[PDB]
Amino acid sequence: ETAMLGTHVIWDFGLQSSVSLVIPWISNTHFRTAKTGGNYDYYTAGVV
Amino acid sequence: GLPTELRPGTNQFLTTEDDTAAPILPGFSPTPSIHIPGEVRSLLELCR
Amino acid sequence: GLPTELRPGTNQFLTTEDDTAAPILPGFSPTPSIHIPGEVRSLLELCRVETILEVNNTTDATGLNRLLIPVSAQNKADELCAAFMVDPGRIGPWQSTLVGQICRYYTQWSGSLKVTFMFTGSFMATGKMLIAYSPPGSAQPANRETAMLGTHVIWDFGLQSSVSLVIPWISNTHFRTAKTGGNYDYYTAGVVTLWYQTNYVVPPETPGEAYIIAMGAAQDNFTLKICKDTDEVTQQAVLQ
Amino acid sequence: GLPTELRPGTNQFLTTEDDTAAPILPGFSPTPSIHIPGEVRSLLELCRVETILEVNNTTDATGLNRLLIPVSAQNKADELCAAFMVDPGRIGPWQSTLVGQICRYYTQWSGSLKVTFMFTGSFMATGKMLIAYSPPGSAQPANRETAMLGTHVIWDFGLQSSVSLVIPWISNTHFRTAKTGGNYDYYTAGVVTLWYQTNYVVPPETPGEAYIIAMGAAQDNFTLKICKDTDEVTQQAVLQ
Amino acid sequence: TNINYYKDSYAASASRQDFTQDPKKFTQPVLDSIRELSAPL
Amino acid sequence: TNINYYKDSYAASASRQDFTQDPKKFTQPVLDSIRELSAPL
Amino acid sequence: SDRVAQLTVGNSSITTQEAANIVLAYGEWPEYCPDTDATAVDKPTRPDVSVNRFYTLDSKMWQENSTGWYWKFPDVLNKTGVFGQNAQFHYLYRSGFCLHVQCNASKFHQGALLVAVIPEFVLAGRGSNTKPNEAPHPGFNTTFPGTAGASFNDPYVLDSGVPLSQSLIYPHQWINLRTNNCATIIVPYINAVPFDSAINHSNFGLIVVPVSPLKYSSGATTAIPITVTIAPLNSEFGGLRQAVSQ
Amino acid sequence: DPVEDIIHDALSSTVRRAITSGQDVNTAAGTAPSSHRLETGRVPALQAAETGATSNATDENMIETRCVMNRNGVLEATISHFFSRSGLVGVVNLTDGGTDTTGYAVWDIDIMGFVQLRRKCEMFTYMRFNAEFTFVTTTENGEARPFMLQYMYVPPGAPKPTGRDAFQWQTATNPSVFVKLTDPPAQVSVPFMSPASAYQWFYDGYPTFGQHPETSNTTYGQCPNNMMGTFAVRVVSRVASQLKLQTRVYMKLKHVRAWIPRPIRSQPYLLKNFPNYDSSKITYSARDRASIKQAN
Amino acid sequence: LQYMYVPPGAPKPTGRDAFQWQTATNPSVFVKLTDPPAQVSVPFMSPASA
Amino acid sequence: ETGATSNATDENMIETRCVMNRNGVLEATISHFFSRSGLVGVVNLTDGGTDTTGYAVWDIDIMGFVQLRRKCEMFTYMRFNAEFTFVTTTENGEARPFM
Ligand SMILES: CCCCCCCCCCCCC/C=C/[C@H](O)[C@H](N)CO
Ligand SMILES: CCCCCCCCCCCCC/C=C/[C@H](O)[C@H](N)CO
Repeated sequence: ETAMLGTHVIWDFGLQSSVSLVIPWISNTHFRTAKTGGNYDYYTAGVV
Repeated sequence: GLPTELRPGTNQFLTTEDDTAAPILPGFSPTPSIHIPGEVRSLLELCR
Repeated sequence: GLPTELRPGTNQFLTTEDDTAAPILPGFSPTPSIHIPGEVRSLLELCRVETILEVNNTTDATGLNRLLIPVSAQNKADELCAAFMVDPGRIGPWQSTLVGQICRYYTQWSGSLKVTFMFTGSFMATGKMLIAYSPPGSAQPANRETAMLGTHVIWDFGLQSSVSLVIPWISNTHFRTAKTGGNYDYYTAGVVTLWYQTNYVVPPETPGEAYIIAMGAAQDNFTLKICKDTDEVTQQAVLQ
Repeated sequence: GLPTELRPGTNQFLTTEDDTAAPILPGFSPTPSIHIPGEVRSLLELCRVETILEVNNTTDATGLNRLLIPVSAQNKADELCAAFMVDPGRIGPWQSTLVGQICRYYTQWSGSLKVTFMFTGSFMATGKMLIAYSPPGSAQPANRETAMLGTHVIWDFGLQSSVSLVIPWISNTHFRTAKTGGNYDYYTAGVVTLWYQTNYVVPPETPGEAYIIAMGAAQDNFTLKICKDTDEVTQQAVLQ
Repeated sequence: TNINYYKDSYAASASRQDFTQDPKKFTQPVLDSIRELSAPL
Repeated sequence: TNINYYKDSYAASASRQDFTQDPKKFTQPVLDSIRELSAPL
Repeated sequence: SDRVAQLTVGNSSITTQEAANIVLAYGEWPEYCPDTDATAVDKPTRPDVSVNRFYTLDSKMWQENSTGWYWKFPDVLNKTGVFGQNAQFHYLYRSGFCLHVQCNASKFHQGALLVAVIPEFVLAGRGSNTKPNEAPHPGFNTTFPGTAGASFNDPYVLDSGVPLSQSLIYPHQWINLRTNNCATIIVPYINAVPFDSAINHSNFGLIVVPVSPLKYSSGATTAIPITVTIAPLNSEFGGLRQAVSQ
Repeated sequence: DPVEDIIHDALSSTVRRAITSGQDVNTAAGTAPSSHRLETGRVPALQAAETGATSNATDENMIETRCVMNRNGVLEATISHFFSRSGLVGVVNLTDGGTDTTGYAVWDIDIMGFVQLRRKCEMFTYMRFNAEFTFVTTTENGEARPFMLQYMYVPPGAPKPTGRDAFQWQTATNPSVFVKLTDPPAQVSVPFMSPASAYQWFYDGYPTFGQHPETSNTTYGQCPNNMMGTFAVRVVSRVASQLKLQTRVYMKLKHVRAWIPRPIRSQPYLLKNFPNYDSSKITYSARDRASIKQAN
Repeated sequence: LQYMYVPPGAPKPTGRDAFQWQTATNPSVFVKLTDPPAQVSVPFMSPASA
Repeated sequence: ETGATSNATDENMIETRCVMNRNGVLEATISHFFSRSGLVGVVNLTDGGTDTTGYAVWDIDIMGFVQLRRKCEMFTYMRFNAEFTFVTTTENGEARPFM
């Protein structure tokens, strides 16, 4: 009930056994660094 | 209202009068008529 | 003044009269209307809608199980599954549907009807049924070799789990009354029976008991005649 | 004579009927009319006029002091100065104004209202107030951080000693009834509260007690529905 | 199209209903017209 | 050609009877119009 | 070609492989209140991406002897998301909804759910007391269940006196475990007033009744859940003031 | 121009076409002849009730039919002519005797008191109409006696009468009907007087805010947009006229518009404003039979 | 007096003050005994064509 | 203090939408405000054996009953045509064929 608030897609099984969720580009800066940890978590992108 | 005057003959029921009467069923559509042979329109067809 | 004459019918109050009446509030402007979706203009829009049919209206069948006719793997062929009369004004299954509760407000009905049969069994379970509407005459058939002679349709299970048998308008008079019994059975419309065409074949590890939902509705040439006080409601004292 | 039929409604006397009546004086020519200034054609011209509001309608406030809300130098900030409900049909302050005494002759009212606040303090005394109209919901706010969320206007003192807060027409139905209480509170319109924005700053040798005159009126989209007998007058016997 | 059956004008019913308002004589009975969005004084 | 003797519209008798049906909003209230002779699914 | 379907609203999407149709209730889309029908003079607010999205309620386990569930709208969305906050801060609320109920099951399970909407689903007190001062009336939590949703006591009468058979006149859809696995319904704003409150009056209610009871052979999956998800479409709010939960 | 995600939808959120156009249907539908069709892939009988749409399998597509210029009428099925018939609404009992020193009777206008018309006007959820009221007034035995009566309409807000000769009966503003007991029934026409845009017989909600109990929730469902005032009746006199009187009210619904149909109630009524019933005695809509495959 | 028309199918009254007399749908004529005779017009109401 | 009422309308104070107001104002005109009859005066004619007068007299004065007086006194100068209606009963409220 807390996760449904973010971006999401409801995947149904059956034929076409693969769904594809697109993680959009939701950020403040135009770029995020590859390094994380410390005060670099300011560049974190969230959790799926 | 419109000034009127009641004349002799009010409230009487003349069994042979030719007048209108309030319908009971508004917006009524009877069963359609079909062609039944041997229609009689006047009793002079019977006297002959 | 103008000479007039009062005729029979004065001072009477005909509850169905179509006349004017002095308004109480002169120069009145009501609350303006807005667009409320789902406007109905004639009750024939309501008779066309499918509504479930209490066809399993037997004793010891309490609750929602009245809306379900059972289906099971029969060891004997040509066997009868269900039956009911097709008179909406009659008491019985049609007494639950909408067309059957609104055809009781009028006296005479005309036009064809339809009955949709939706299968609620498993997906791997197949079968065939024979839905036969028999015009008036004798009572319901004994065997299905007798029922096959009337109007009928052979329903196959699978995808598109619902078939719809249309009960045509087969009658002498242009209208049939809602009342039955006594010498009003002259207005009976016949009986519709659902027979096992072949069987209810089912693979292993799948329930052998399924259900069928019967829904009823009126066709596009349905029409009604003189109004009437329904007989489905009763009141003793005022509702205080 | 002409055949007629009497329908239900004969010989009745509908006090609000719009019909003719036989004159008593035939060939009558009344006294000619002259030009008398100040002709009123509809009561909506009367609802637009500002009239004072008995907003200080408390006990131990006898006389003309009911028309005055006091204002004084507050040592504590964010403090409440006055409050009243914005239902003209309700009993209370609006019961004194004209719009509120003429909205009782009709049942349902619609349209916005306005409330003018005229400051009657000294000239050297300044201040700011926050007038907040809160649509229906909970009761009046507790602090002004809660009241600032509704519709509001911040009134500055000085020249042009009167501000006017317009209570908009925020409602679900097109009309609200004049009756309140019980399950008629569904037609409540909210509460308007006057808070001390900053303070009532005053120089030396100037009174620290001033008053504010609240006047109420209807906006330009005010309208009324079905008439009604007012409930502000009572009579036991004939006035002989 | 309302009608009167008598030749006296004061026997008619609702001869003419009118929509004519003029609040500016009670709400703004002043000499110099105050503008709606300017300061009064 | 029905008539009303009072100037209030809500005193007339049966001002206009209409023949306007629209069952396709209760019988077929679906998005993609199902054909009458094709398979539904 | 017609079984597959994808709905997308706001930042959310819903796929489906076996549902085949989109029931548009009463053949009208959710739209904004036109100026010729509006009564409130203030300007409303229209987020259209903060509130217009698919909120997924909790799941209800369909048992062999279940009796059906009902939800009230917009009662369910009064404490979740920006919709909940807008409905708690605003007095006038208007919006259509898009319902989507999923109940998947193997090709060996059998059963049928009726998923319908009841405009103005007034519940009833079950009791033979005829005096209005001692008669039983449904409690607040029984009539406004909330996000949890409430269960029926006798669904044959829909807890409202009316029979369930004729309930098919409402915008409805079946979930037949042999053909489809989810049902969806787009319902517009159905009310006698342009706007209305969102915490006092619930425009309609959702009904899920297991008509054909769940039946399966031994060894299959016993936990068959039902999940509902709702998307308020073309939402407007007006009359802003402090937050009032109820 | 600078930001166009805001213009792309503003000029795309116009009236979306929801075509469900109806046509003027004067008479019932005829039929067209049909031969036998032995074709694959085109099946009008196979339907799918799971789509929420009703079957469209007509007669011509299923069995071989003739053609019939159906001339039957459909006018008596329109809701106008369905509600155009007056029915009992409420009855008041005015006992102006020596032991009953009241002199007046009062009736809260509520047509939900008698099942006959309630069952009809509750099959639709939102109704908007004009009413035509007719008051018959007799004694307890059914006799007419030349006593003049006054019916006053007290809208919500006005002061209700407090005595036989109280001042409220001056009816300076309230509409009132003076009629003798030996005259035709008094008939008036009342417009659509609700503050809302339509009467609703079911209001799934509460009138006011606040905390709502769970034991005696006597305020649930009671919409105020329905209550339209009060009806007071007295006999025009200064002293009591010793007679038992009974006034019956009949209402006709003209210029009707209905919205959002509703299942017709099956269980009996128990309360006026509330749709109560009893779970102990659930009256099934269909009468019971002996067996299922034994159609009587 | 009250004259009610009970078409075939409707419930016939069971008492002087039974509920059937509400005539919500059945046509009915209320008239006093000291008034002109009550006169109405009825159409061709047979289900057949004659 | 100018003696003029405030002219601050809605659009000039808060951000409003547009509404094609279709509400009616006809029931607010004084014509339809006074178009409803009300009680004015009541006379008591006791033609009994002890009251050997036989006639009653009433000075035409509508200021005797508050219900209509309160209305027609909100305006200072009025010019109109009246429509009088006389109901006449006994003390018990009975009608009896006496001319
Ligand atoms: C002097 C005339 C007195 C008779 C006229 C009284 C006014 C009648 C107002 C009727 C209001 C519409 C019909 C009533 C509908 C339902 O009773 C209410 N919605 C609640 O039940
Ligand atoms: C034979 C008919 C008798 C009834 C007609 C009597 C004449 C009525 C004259 C009414 C004069 C205008 C209305 C009266 C107004 C106020 O009562 C007076 N200005 C003083 O109160």
